Amino acid sequence: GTSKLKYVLQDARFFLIKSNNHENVSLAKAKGVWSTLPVNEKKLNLAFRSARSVILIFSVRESGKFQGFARLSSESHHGGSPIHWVLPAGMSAKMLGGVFKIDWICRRELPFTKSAHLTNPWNEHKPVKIGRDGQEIELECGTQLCLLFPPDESIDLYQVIHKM
Ligand SMILES: CNc1nc(Cl)nc2c1ncn2Cc1ccccc1NS(C)(=O)=O
Repeated sequence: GTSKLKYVLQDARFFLIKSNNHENVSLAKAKGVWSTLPVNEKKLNLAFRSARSVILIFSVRESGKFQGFARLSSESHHGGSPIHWVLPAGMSAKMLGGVFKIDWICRRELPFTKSAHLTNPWNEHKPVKIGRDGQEIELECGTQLCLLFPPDESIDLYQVIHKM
């Protein structure tokens, strides 16, 4: 059902994550990690201490879709395994250094056409699909967005709930 998901989302914070390519989102789904640019890395570290759950909602640039959502399980960390991200032009590995661990809540896609009725107060009430990497999504809009995704019956939210 949707009851455990609603519990995880209670009083959560939500952030839009934008990726230039599918390869990096596939790697994030396989390994449970994400890296972002230093400005957003600072914002996410602050949010992680401030909320029971910090939810990252992923969208690959030019895909017209969200590719799923995940909960931060840690602040960013350095020096571990260099993740083999595909880097866009003008992007170095030292800029994507700093690895967050994430627990996927939904690995299913949602087309932007399905979220056209949701606007984000923190981005001038533009449709929630609009935003830069790291754009915060207000609680009510983020909750409704996450509830639009198809259920991912391959995920048991029991272990996620314990980490709260
Ligand atoms: C593994 N982490 C990432 N991997 C990829 Cl391939 N792209 C990312 C990632 N993190 C943020 N981006 C988007 C981006 C790339 C370059 C310059 C600015 C921006 N941010 S923007 C204009 O809002 O889209």
